[PDB]
Amino acid sequence: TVAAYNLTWKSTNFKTILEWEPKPVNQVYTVQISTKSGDWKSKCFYTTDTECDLTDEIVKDVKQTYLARVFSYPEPLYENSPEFTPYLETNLGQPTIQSFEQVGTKVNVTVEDERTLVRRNNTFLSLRDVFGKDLIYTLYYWKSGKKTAKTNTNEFLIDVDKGENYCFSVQAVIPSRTVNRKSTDSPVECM
Amino acid sequence: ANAFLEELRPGSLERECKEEQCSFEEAREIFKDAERTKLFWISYSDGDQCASSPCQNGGSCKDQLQSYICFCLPAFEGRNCETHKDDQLICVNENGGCEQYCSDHTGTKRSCRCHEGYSLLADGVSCTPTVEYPCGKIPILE
Amino acid sequence: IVGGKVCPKGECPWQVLLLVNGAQLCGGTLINTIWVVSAAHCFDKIKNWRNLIAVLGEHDLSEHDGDEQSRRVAQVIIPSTYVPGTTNHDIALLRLHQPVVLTDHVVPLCLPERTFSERTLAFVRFSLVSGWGQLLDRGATALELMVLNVPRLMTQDCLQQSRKVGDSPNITEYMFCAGYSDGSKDSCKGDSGGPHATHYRGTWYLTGIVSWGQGCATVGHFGVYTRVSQYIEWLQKLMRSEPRPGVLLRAPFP
Ligand SMILES: CC[C@@H](C)[C@@H](NS(=O)(=O)Cc1ccccc1)C(=O)N[C@@H](CCC(N)=O)C(=O)NCc1ccc(C(=N)N)cc1
Ligand SMILES: *[C@@H]1O[C@H](CO)[C@@H](O)[C@H](O)[C@H]1O
Ligand SMILES: *[C@@H]1O[C@@H](C)[C@@H](O)[C@@H](O)[C@@H]1O
Ligand SMILES: [Ca+2]
Ligand SMILES: [Ca+2]
Ligand SMILES: [Ca+2]
Ligand SMILES: [Ca+2]
Ligand SMILES: [Ca+2]
Ligand SMILES: [Ca+2]
Ligand SMILES: [Ca+2]
Ligand SMILES: [Ca+2]
Ligand SMILES: [Ca+2]
Repeated sequence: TVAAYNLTWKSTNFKTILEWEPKPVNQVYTVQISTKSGDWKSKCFYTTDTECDLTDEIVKDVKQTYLARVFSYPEPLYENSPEFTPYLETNLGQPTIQSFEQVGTKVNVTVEDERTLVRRNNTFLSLRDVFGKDLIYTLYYWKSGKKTAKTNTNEFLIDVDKGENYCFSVQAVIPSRTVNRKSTDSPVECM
Repeated sequence: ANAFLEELRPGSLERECKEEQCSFEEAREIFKDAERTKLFWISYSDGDQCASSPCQNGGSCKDQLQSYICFCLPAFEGRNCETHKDDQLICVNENGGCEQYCSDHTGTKRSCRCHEGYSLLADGVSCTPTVEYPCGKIPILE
Repeated sequence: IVGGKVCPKGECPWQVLLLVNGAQLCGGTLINTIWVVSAAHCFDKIKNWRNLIAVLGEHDLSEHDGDEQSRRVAQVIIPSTYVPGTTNHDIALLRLHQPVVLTDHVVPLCLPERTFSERTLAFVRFSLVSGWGQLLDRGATALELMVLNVPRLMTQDCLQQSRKVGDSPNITEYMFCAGYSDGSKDSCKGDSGGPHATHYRGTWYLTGIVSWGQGCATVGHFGVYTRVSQYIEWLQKLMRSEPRPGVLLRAPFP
């Protein structure tokens, strides 16, 4: 057997999946995840895949720092993964502008508060439910010159010249963050 | 798309990209500006990866740029919700839910057992003492 | 014990105190009214094999009370692979001359089945180590039973995280590491033979024995315990065997 390597975390909106190498040739794998002071919980028992969804475990407390190790079979050979703190590292999905209504000389651009994988009381919590104040959306629009705008909620109330038309784009951003502070730009929409 | 003579008409994102499929050029003609064209074309040309309907067992696919995300039903998990959280009654998975000893079995379901001094209750998972001082228990705390 | 706390009287009921010639020697773990599991190196220099005493229900080496029960050690069984002065196979099964009485202050620790211990218990982050050993490195022993919760590590991490020394002993498949590497908490010399008890779903099991280590709570070092799961069969087979003449008995292993 060959111990796994290059273990990488793939997470977006808390949908977290640990990946690794190489392409299993006579060896099966078993993953274990835990918190610095927790017990080790196994996952993806004897899988032949080089991936493992750990979403259900990490969403139990997105503020914890989980470590993971991949066990290799033909104590067994294993390789530890990088530490993973969901809340501080999960990638923010691509935003989607829900709409925008005009009211005279101002526009109300609304950001769709997408849902996350974090389960809470039989439902999926939204990005706002989780990050609360840590989350802001920035607007990059233009008169169909660049313009920006930031909001602490899921809406933008902006001034626009009557007659002229505008196109819009937004981004999810967790200012405090150091890693993955922004999501990719949402699809462009014009009134 | 480009029908005959329609190009004589100014550009409209609606008639051109919403109401029909618009190439990069048609889009570049509506937006004019390079960056504006590229910011639009990234999402416009990415293609909805949820088309394959990858999410299984009644999951829900949420499209992303060159990827998707599956939101599963309680009893499932895995990139595409292919994992049956009910099909994992083996001993290495949480000791098979057994209180003390677990014994896997080919095909069938695992069986639980207990240490000397204990017995298995009718739930087939728990153990209770059959002596006054079973091993592992702290009297002044029981 | 280093960096631990006192075990409230009665909350460490399987802890055993081993005395040789009335003098303190090592710790132990009672697993049934007749047998005690301890460390093998505790007998490297025993002369009077007829003077080994095992006390249960102990707590405060300074005050006697009726929870105390004494028994002559009738037999000390060490694996035939253990080598005095060394570290591998640091284990010993002791037969008491007379069975001890089970009370609220005297109860055995469960000897788990091999697989259950390797597959489950070994994955319980924390376990309890205790004894009347040194409270400090090269320090003086304790008067009241001390207890400490220590995290377990897989040998690979133990090595990777331990800084190599002048040809120290190998960490074999018959031992495992637990504790911290910052110099805050660990078991110690005088604790040798004491239990490394693991709590799991309402019951405590024997998973290790205080064996060896680089000093006590040395920065960049862990405590090493005998991996008991590796001896379950050895122990049960022996506990079913008939008593041997002398006290010391070297039984083959595997
Ligand atoms: C490479 C040298 C080790 C083998 C040696 N390291 S040491 O630093 O010399 C120990 C030490 C520490 C403090 C004062 C005196 C000695 C060692 O550990 N030797 C064995 C006996 C070998 C025998 N068969 O005679 C020993 O002393 N075991 C008791 C014990 C139990 C628990 C711990 C702990 N939790 N850390 C540490 C030690
Ligand atoms: C559906 O489309 C996605 C695109 O990435 C692909 O990964 C799936 O395999 C397919 O079923
Ligand atoms: C999408 O979300 C998943 C979890 C299920 O609730 C589906 O019914 C829904 O369409
Ligand atoms: Ca057209
Ligand atoms: Ca056209
Ligand atoms: Ca048309
Ligand atoms: Ca239309
Ligand atoms: Ca053109
Ligand atoms: Ca055109
Ligand atoms: Ca054209
Ligand atoms: Ca897409
Ligand atoms: Ca006393």
